[PDB]
Amino acid sequence: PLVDMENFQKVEKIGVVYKARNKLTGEVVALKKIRLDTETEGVPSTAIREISLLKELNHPNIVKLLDVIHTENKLYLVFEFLHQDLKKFMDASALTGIPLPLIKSYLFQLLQGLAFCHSHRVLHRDLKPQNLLINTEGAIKLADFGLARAFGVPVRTYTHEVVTLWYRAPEILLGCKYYSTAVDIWSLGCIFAEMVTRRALFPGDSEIDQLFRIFRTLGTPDEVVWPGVTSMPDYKPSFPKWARQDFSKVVPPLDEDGRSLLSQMLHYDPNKRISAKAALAHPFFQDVTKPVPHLRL
Amino acid sequence: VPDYHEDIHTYLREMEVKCKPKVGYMKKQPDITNSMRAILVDWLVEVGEEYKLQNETLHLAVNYIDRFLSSMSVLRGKLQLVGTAAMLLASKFEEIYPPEVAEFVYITDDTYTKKQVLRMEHLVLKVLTFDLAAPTVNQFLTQYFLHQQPANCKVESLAMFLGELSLIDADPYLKYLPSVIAGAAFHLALYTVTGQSWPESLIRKTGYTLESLKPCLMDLHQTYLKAPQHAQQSIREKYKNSKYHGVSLLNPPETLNL
Ligand SMILES: Cn1nc(C(=O)O)c2c1-c1nc(Nc3ccccc3)ncc1CC2
Repeated sequence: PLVDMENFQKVEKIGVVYKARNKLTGEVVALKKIRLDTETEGVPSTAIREISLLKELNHPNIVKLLDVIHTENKLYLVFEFLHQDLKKFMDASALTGIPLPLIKSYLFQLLQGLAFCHSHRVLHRDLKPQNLLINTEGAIKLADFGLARAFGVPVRTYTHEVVTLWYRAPEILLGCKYYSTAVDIWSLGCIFAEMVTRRALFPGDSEIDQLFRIFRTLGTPDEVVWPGVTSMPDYKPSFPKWARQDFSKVVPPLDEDGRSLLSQMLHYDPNKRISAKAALAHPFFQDVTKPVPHLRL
Repeated sequence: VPDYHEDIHTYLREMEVKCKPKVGYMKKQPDITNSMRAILVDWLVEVGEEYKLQNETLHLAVNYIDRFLSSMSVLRGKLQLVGTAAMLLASKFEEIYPPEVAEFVYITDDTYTKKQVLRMEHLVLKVLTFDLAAPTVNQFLTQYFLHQQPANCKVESLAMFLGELSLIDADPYLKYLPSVIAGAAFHLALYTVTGQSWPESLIRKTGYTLESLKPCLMDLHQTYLKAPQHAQQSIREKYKNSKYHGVSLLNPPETLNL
């Protein structure tokens, strides 16, 4: 275990995560270092979950966990190495925009990784642009499973372990009892739109602000749109009744198919929100291809 | 009823065959015995009631324990250390808010050190090679419950109860798969509460027939009948609570008429 660690050359910090090299094979990897003596509560729950769940998921669009090294003070996760995260890429693309064909390629792959997760009873729960990794070949992969949960038994909603606000689904905001696979589809929809428009769909300042920004765009849900909304814990009957914005104005660059898919990914009732499995069948991906990004590396 | 529902059941069936401990491990243990295991598991049930932990947590811990014991000799005096580490790990995996190490050292009554427990957590992780996402009887019951046409909360409680009981007695239950023990528990509960039987939808879903379930069903019925006479009682006590509709007080059918 200490012999294994000796076999790694640290190249540079990328996240703590280091780009690293295997001295014997020449393989390039990402090392996620985890100090254990900073809490004295044992292996962290995030680590337990990330490792056990991740090593169950082998898929081209899910970051590959190559190895785990557990000494007495250190725990290391060895991952395949990728070149950058989507958040940085979107930043670099601000002036130009990300080409619609690449957006389609990315959303397509992300849905495949996510579909694989869900059909193996893993919720990611933290899908946001910086947790998505891309390489120079035009591949993109789901990463950071620190918040991931197995849902063979239903997963209870937790105040502290929540996805960052901007990508948080309305069920969660309105205080639902359990997570479902739908919260991941929501986050993806949010990311899809953001890649298209160069701006976050729902950049809320607070829980209630996040909620209203969603209401202002998609309309304030009612019992017809979403049976049960009015009964949900944090639903107030005193919410403003906004009307649903015209979708071509919300994502202008998108065609009919793209508007179609996005609105199904953003459907209010999580029972009705499209699934990754089904989203993949959508005519939007009729012509999908695999462009390569211009990475400013 | 979700649509990854079917993919997932299939996957769990795939997995339950891999997480499987050696059925005869106990006669290869130099120092511990089924009885000692029963006492340990019944204790874990108690711990779970004290710390208000989920059933899934309990089920996962038993899995970890049975697997660890399939390849590690353990002495009487250390068996509880293994169980404690197992409970702690299962909590970290499944609970939203896992108790802290200290709390686990507290309930072993300072038999062991915070150090020992954390050292054993490490060892169990090594032995189990971080594969903690095991299929449980609990999980399959949850799947089976959706195919409950008239959804009935006493049936669910009673099935939970029967399935939890199987955790206690390594003989015979170590020789059945979770999906199967689940099938027996669902049917037996459903038959006791409503007189209905292992439904057509589940026969299709699982490929288990009432006939295939019979051997396990026979065992589970026996355990159910004898439950009040069993040396370990923590589960019956637990399932007297209002939360479980007092189902452990329900009288088991005299015959299954299979
Ligand atoms: C940053 N990071 N955090 C985590 C994690 O699990 O928290 C992971 C990574 C990561 N980053 C990169 N490549 C990369 C290179 C340059 C810039 C950004 C990313 N490649 C692999 C991984 C494995 C998991």
